[PDB]
Amino acid sequence: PDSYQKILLAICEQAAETNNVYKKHRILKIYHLFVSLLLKDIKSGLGGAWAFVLRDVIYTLIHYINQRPSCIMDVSLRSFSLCCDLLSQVCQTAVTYCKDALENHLHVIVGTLIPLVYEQVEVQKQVLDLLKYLVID
Repeated sequence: PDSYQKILLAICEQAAETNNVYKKHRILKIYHLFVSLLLKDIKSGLGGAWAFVLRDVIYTLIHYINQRPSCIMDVSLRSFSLCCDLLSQVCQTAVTYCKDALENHLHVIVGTLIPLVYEQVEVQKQVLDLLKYLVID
């Protein structure tokens, strides 16, 4: 069960050690692929480590969203959109397969998502869609 923690820690270290926008975008794409693969095997669970992996992923995405340059480039916009899509997919999978998964993390997610609406239209649309799924739906 600790293998998932080791891989997540390694990806976090590789993301943090570099500062290039292209390398960061590539690492975020690899992280998105790994998270999607992990969610593709949610029927049987990750050996009892689903809660910790879910918390680590959502907190990593929240931290990535919180820190960002004031000027958004094309690669930065693509990375932000990929992070938002990954967060939305994670939230949908967790809600669908675990009713009480978000009972301890909904507040921080909403608190992070509220300031995001004051941004470019496309990411505003994604943030509103995620908020509607989390609350209205």
